[PDB]
Amino acid sequence: VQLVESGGGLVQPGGSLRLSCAASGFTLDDYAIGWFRQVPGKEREGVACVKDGSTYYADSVKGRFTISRDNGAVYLQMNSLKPEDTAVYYCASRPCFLGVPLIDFGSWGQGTQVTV
Amino acid sequence: KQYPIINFTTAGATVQSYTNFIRAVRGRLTTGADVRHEIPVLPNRVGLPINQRFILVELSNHAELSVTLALDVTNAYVVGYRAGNSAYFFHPDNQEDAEAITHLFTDVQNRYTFAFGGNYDRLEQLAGNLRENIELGNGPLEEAISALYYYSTGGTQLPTLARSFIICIQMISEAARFQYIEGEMRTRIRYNRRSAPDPSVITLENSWGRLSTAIQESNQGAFASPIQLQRRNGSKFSVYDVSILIPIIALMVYRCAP
Ligand SMILES: [Cl-]
Ligand SMILES: [Cl-]
Ligand SMILES: [Zn+2]
Repeated sequence: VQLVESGGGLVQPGGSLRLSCAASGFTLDDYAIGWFRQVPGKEREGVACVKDGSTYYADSVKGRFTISRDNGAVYLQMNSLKPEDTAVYYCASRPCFLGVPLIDFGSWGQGTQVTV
Repeated sequence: KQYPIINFTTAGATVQSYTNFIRAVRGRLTTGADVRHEIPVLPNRVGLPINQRFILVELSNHAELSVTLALDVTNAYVVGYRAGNSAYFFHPDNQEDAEAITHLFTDVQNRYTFAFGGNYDRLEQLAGNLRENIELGNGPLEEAISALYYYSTGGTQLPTLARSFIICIQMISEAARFQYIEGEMRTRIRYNRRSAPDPSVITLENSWGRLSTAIQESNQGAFASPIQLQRRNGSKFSVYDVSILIPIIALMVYRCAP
């Protein structure tokens, strides 16, 4: 897959991280992009997504996370991190709707690990 | 892709070959069992199984480049396309349609949802031109196929991609919907012309949903409310019943039971 995650790591509660979603050969501006979370033992959950004219967040992360476009990438700024935010984070081009449901095409890459 | 495929090529396209194509598209969009006041209705989305939801139009051109568009049988409109090992879909309007679209091109690893929907107002903005300034014809369709093809390898910028969608949607979906628009394309092909659509074509495209509703809610064909359209010179006129539309509109979106 072409969309690659970076920026994961270890922080303390209250802490901060910025994840990046990018492709080496093209801009992600043209695409709807979502950030999804998967904690061990479950399945991927919508965190935040962007499309033309709309941004949506999971209730869990409202007012704490921010998704945005810059540099032909899509970033997830994670603030006031809680231990409940610990997971592997994945980005993908997927539809963007209220509540960030995952409507999956099924192709994912390595993701990036976040530990609070 | 086990969805039905209809093929068309711009290499040596004729009035006849384009006619054969649009008729084939119509025949795969609907059985034609359901007709109201002489006009065929597309299948009701309610009761439509997912393995009958889409048809595929494979387009080829003089350069032997091929792309495959997917059309939704409930409204005859383009939802996305495949070129090689990539596929791309307009952002759908709701979750049910988005889920349906995951059944398209399932052997493709690289599937993408565009940030934008496929409505003309947005496609025009992205294209950098309105429909009235985008030429239609065999030349434009040839160019649109190559543009769609090279988008996955970085050779096509977004404005050219959006323009190319506007060309394909009108020459395929709108032509299937309207014999009038089919005829407008037949004239361009016949005289080896490329030219933009005039207000008579633009307002039919814009009003297709409203016309479907008016015809199906009519009293024996007489409209409860007039539908407004424009003539070729842009003057507005009103349609008050289905009889004047029988040579004009070929397919309707399902609105209610007969
Ligand atoms: Cl399913
Ligand atoms: Cl226009
Ligand atoms: Zn399904």
